Formats: sequence, structure tokens, C-alpha cells
Amino acid sequence: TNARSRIKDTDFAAETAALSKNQVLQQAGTAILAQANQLPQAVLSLLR
Amino acid sequence: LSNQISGLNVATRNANDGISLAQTAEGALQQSTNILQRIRDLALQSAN
Amino acid sequence: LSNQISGLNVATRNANDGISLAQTAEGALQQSTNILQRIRDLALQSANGSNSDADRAALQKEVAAQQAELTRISDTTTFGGRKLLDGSFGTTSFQVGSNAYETIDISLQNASASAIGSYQVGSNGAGTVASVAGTATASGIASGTVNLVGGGQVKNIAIAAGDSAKAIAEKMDGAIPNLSARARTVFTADVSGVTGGSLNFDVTVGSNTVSLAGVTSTQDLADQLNSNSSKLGITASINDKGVLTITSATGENVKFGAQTGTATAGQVAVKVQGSDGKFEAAAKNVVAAGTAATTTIVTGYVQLNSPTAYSVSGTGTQASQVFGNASAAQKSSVASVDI
Amino acid sequence: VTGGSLNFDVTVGSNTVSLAGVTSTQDLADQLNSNSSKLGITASINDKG
Amino acid sequence: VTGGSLNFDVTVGSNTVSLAGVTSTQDLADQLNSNSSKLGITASINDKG
Amino acid sequence: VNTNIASLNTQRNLNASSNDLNTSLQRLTTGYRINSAKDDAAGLQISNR
Amino acid sequence: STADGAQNAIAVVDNALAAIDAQRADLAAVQNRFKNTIDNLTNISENA
Repeated sequence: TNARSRIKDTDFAAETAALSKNQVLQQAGTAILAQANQLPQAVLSLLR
Repeated sequence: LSNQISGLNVATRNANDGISLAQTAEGALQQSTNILQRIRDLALQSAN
Repeated sequence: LSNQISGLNVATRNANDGISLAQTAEGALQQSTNILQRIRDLALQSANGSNSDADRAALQKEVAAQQAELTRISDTTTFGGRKLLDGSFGTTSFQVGSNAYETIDISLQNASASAIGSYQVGSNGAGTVASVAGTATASGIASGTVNLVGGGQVKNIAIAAGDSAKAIAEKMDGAIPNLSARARTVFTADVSGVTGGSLNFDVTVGSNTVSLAGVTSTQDLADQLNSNSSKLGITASINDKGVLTITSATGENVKFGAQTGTATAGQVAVKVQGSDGKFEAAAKNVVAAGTAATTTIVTGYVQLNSPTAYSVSGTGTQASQVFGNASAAQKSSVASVDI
Repeated sequence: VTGGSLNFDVTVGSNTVSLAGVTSTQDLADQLNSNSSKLGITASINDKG
Repeated sequence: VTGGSLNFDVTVGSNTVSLAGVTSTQDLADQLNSNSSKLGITASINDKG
Repeated sequence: VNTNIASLNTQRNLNASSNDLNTSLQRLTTGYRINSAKDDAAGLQISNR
Repeated sequence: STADGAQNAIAVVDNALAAIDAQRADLAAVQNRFKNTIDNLTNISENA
């Protein structure tokens, strides 16, 4: 059972950090999307 | 290029469908693995 | 000037097409890098503790599926039905100037496929069979000035008569850029019947010399080696089969001393591991009760892993006494890779 | 297959291996599936064998 | 090429180098492309070698 | 540049991070780094045995 | 019931789970291949 714990049960001490990194990266991606989906609108509205 | 990207998108959707199918299969197989676990359990209990 | 501006505009458009094509190729190469790193994960997990993971068949199947996925990534890059990185790429050249033959060449890889461009291999039994390097013999490693070829840095490595595989490896290492050399001596043993006595012989592994005695069966020699493990830095192993197996991490040219035993008949046959694999079937004894036997020493094999191109040669025996009749690093063999 | 194995060579262009222990339809399917990567084959056994 | 290397000199206008280690069509190609900048030439290997 | 936007790399990275996030959430709520799913079939066999 | 089963069932379940995990490893192979090919596919479609 010690072997099974070493091989199966996650050492989540780094998994929580990986989860936080994934969450902040997802939020950053949504932010980049919200900023980038607005560039063509601006360039068309100002050049026309 | 349009032909290519359309084919690539429909291939993406077919690949997602295949991923879902294979994941259902993996769930079924892990369930059968648990059944085999219980079968060995009852079998070694049958030593009695 | 109108001719010039038109040529420059169409050249800019052709260069845009070219840079987009190059980004497609770059993405394909990134995906091949991901596949190769995953293959590295599966390969180092394939260590299995060397005896623990009974699903070696399924692991080889996993690696084979990853290889097939890599060969598929080679395909499916038909940017116009002219798949770039695999097959036969015409080595195109995009014209970027307003003058004739004013072009920029690109040298895309031939394929992300098998030996067509994976790491070239210089091995012992590569061509037909291996000489003294990687097999037992009487005289041993002889002299030679084996020639090395690659990166315009020819270097005649001097191999004296008697040099062990470790020394040879250390010698050929270095000078040639991006080439490495390991040493490995894997040899088994199997004591035959002993008519009225045992085999009181010795073993000289490099500097020190073993003084074992009383060998009647493989198990006896096995215990003698396992006990002497302190002095001789070479681990031994006897499985349920009966074939005692001895391996040296370093690669020292193990020698079996004279057989001053008390028996009248018998011998201890041994085999030597090949470079690529396929452990030797034909046996040959190092010690024999009664008449003195031949092939009294055991010399391991080496392996010259090479990234792009690395040729080797030797005058007569010199070439054979290292890697047999190879003369070429061909047969990269990433397809035949097993697990 | 009677009285022995039908061990034969499989030559495909450049790479070439030789299967062994050929005794049934499934046997081939399996061993060729094992060596498909090296030989560059797609060994697929269907429901109809 | 048999029994030795085909080490030879490469003269291109003013700059002049002397290649070595060339033993095959790919070898010469690689060695020339390595020094292509200095010689001011375009050593390119095609699909047919 | 108006008929399309090159920012779809952001969608690709978002999909990748979302799959990674689901995997991490499953590993956390189950407590097993080697999930009962496909991941690390070798470790899966070791765990089964 | 009495004698044979207690051990014959173990003889079953051993190779049974062996084959089950072999199929699970095949599924793992095809699914990892699917992830890799879908990532390659999104990338090549984006470059196109």
C-alpha cells in the first residue's frame, strides 16, 4: 500500500500550484481575447 | 487553402467525436477492471 | 521604375506566401518535437525497473502508436497538396527580387520518418559480424590507427595492443564534435559437468585478479562472484533458467586466468552481448578442465551514436577489430527501436 | 497449418523482418501488429477475423 | 571513394578553403554548405541527393 | 486585416489549458495523479497489480 | 464450490486483467495520438 501511494496518490503540493497557474493562464487568455477582438473594430471605424 | 481549412475543421470535429468514444470505452474498461478486482476478491475469499 | 515597383510588389507577395509556408513547416516541426519528447518520457518509463512492468508488449504498442502518429505528422501537411517535411521535397527557392534567378533557397528536411534521417548508428555487428570488439578471443585488442571521419576533423585514434573497451571509448571520445562513446561488457556463463574435481581457475579483471576456486556448477561461480563483488566491480546474476549473467557498467575487458583445477573434463562456455542486441547464441569456453581452451578473455562492445553523419574506417584488422566491416554509420533504425 | 509452423519472411521495400510461430489467422494479425511500426504496415484484424 | 578520404582544395575567386572528410555525396554537400557563406556560393542538396 | 484575426493562437492555448485544467481537477478530486483513465498505462498496470 | 475454483478463478482473473489493461493501453495510445494530432491539426489550420 505504501508502493501504491507512491505510485498513485498525487503529491498535490505542486498540483495546487499547477491548478492556480492554469486558472490565471485561462483568465489571462480571456483577457487577451477581450482586448484582441476589439482591434479590427477600431481600425475599421477609424480608417473608414 | 479554404478546402484545406474546411477539411481540417471537420477532421477536428471527427477527432473530438473519436476522443469521446475512446473515453467512454476507457470508462467501460476501468469498470470491468473493478469487476475483475471484486472477482479476485471473492475468489480468494472462496479459499475459506 | 514601374517595372521595378511591380516586381517588388509581386516579390513581397511571394515572400508572404513563403513565410506562411515556413510557419506551417515550423508548426509541423514543433509537433514532431512534442512527439519526440513524449517518446523520451515513454522510453525512460520503459525502464520498468528492468523487471517490474509485465506490460512490455502494451508499452511497445504504445511507442509504436506514437511512431505511427509521428509518421502521420510527416503527412497531412499538404499546404496545396505538396506535403513539405516528408516524402520527396523539391528543395524549393522563393524568388524575392525583381531580377532573374534572384531567389532565396530553403533546405527543408527530407522526412520525420525512419532511418531516412534519424540518428546514424555505428555498431559492432552492423555489417555482418563483429571482431574482437564485443566477443571473446585469445590474443585480445590489437594495435591499429583507425580513421575517424566527420565535420572535416579526421583524427587517427591510436589503439594499442591490449587496450580495454573503456580505454578505447575514452580515446575515440572528445575530438570528433557531437559524438559520444560508451563502453559495456555483458557476458553470460554456464559451467558444464565436472569429472572428478572442480575448476580452480582465476579471473583478471583489469588491474586486480580474482583467485576463486572450486567451480562445479554455475551456482558456485555465481556465489564466488557475488561474494567478490567488493573487489571486482562487476555485478553477476543467475536467473531461474540456469544461465549466470555478468555485466560491467564500466566495460572492462574481463579475462579468465589459467585453469589450474583438479578435475579432468569440463568447461565453462560464455557468450558476449552484441552492440545492437541479439545476444550471442554460439558459445565458447574460457576455461576447460584438461587441455587448455581458447578465447580466454572477454571484450565488451561500444556504440558510437551520431546525430547527422559520422564515418569510420581502419586498415584491415583495425576496422574489423572495432565495428567489423561497417565503414558507414547508416541504418539509423528509429523504426526498429524496441522497448 | 498442420505439423509445424508456417514461419515466413515479410519483405516490405527496405525494412524487412521475419515472423515466426505462424499457426492461425489471429497469430499473424497479432505478430504483424507488433512489427507494423518497423515494417510500416497497418495490421488490422476485423470482427470477421 | 575507397581506402581513404577525398580531402581536396576548394578555390572560389579570392577566398580559398580546403575541404576534408568528404566521403559521400551528402558529406561534400554538408561540408560545402557549412562554408557556403565564406565562399559566397549556394551549396544545396536536392531530393535526389 | 479584417476577414480574420491571427489571435486564434489564443483559442488554441485556451483549449489546451482547459483540457489541462480538467485533468488537474480530476486528479485533485480523485486524489490520484495516475487517474483510473488512460494516463500512464504502465503505472496503471502497476496500480492494478 | 470446493477445491478447483478457489485457484482456477485466480488463474482466470490474472490474465483477464492482463488483457483488459492491454486494451486500456491501446486506448491510451489512440487517445494520446488523438491529442497530438488535434493539436497539430489546430496549429496547421491556423497557419493555413
